[PDB]
Amino acid sequence: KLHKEPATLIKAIDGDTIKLMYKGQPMTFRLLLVDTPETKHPKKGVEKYGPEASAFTKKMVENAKKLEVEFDKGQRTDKYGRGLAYIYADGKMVNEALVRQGLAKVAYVYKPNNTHEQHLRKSEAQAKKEKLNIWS
Repeated sequence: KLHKEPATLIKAIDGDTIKLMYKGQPMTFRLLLVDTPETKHPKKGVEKYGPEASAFTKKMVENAKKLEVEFDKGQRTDKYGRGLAYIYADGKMVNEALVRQGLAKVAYVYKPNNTHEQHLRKSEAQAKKEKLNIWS
């Protein structure tokens, strides 16, 4: 069973990356199971819907009363030292919110970190059907 722990925002970096204070330390978190268009791409730098995905994540986390992080059942850090988590703003999953608005695709999934994969894919299927943003 997954559980939520509190965290405090330090800074939103991108649509899918955030700096948070977690168990008293600054740490970078990457949102599990989602890919957002980048504003900080090695190669291309700024891609389409990049600034929109980024502003949507930032507003959601900046205006929340409570942020929580939920680790999955697999590895909790990627090879860059970023935490791999589902982030919740006032009880609403930010990973899902993005996918539901057509501002993120469901990523390539690495078992065992795939607990919310079906739920995310259902939201993605709805944003495609509605032709939102990325899907327009």
